[PDB]
Amino acid sequence: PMFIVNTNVPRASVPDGFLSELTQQLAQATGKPPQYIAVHVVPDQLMAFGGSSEPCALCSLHSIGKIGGAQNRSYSKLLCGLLAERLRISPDRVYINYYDMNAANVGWNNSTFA
Amino acid sequence: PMFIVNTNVPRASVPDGFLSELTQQLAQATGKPPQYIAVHVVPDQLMAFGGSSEPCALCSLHSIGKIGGAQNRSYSKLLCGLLAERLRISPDRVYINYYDMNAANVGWNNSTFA
Amino acid sequence: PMFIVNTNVPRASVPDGFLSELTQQLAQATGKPPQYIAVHVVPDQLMAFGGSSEPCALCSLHSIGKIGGAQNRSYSKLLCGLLAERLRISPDRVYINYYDMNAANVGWNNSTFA
Ligand SMILES: Oc1ccc(-c2cn3ccccc3n2)cc1O
Repeated sequence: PMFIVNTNVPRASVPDGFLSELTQQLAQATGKPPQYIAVHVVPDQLMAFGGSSEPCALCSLHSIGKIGGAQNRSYSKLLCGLLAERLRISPDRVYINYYDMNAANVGWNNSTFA
Repeated sequence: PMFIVNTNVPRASVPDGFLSELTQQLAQATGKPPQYIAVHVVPDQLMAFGGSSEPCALCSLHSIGKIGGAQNRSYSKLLCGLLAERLRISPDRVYINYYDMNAANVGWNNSTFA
Repeated sequence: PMFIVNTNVPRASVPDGFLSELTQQLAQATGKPPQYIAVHVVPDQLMAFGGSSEPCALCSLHSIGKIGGAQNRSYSKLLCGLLAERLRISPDRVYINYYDMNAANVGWNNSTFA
């Protein structure tokens, strides 16, 4: 799986250990090994959410399966929880787009997962 | 809805007021309240279009519904118009990818929009 | 087509001509004219792959058609080869998400391709 956070929070506000925490918790949440989890955090962005520029996050989570109604609500509770606790971003200023990828449309190691 | 613009245009060429203007213009174009509109602008990017490093933009619009043939032609006119006028980007050097998101696959405030 | 690479490799290790090589190679691989091909490289990112911060890349390729099982395998071989060769990223630390876009959902030059 792959998780990306884009935020206007400054780099210095991203605490040490954040990428590893995301890796571990997404491994636990998706049931997939931490070796297959990729994470990417992009601070200092020029962004607005609802017309204002208080801390906000625009995120995506791509996974081959493990995407669905109940699971996505659980992921959202998890990820908003981490973004509030670690980056001080209110959960109501976070969007997370979820993508159920087909294995044939994910490239890795010179091939795909098909 | 969520609008993201990635561009090689420099940061100082992004007019003050651009995020607010995109917000308001999108709220009106999509029929959704400005409070649900998120906008993100990423200047100074290493990018090319058609092999050329002349000014260009790669963008995305995600919305839960309000995405389709007619609407997307109208959004494309609106957004290219804005990019030409405010960032001096020629419409023919702009890609905008539209995504009609299912509400179950958009996380917000510890849950999803489902 | 549109190809984006996000990577933790520094700006300096991206070699001159990289964007142009990506454009020409994608022209051929996709059988699409190079004048329509957009490429974007984002270095110096804060990312991890399998919990490790060794060189990695998260990428996407979008296209109206020409996306499928065998084609995506051949794109991944090509693209992973380029990232290994030019940025010294191990193919097994690369993900490439492929998106087959509907012509109605791609905006260009004040309209769409529907
Ligand atoms: O004949 C074609 C010409 C251009 C694209 C194409 C589709 N795209 C979708 C997003 C970004 C770039 C992009 N290029 C697809 C085609 O089949």
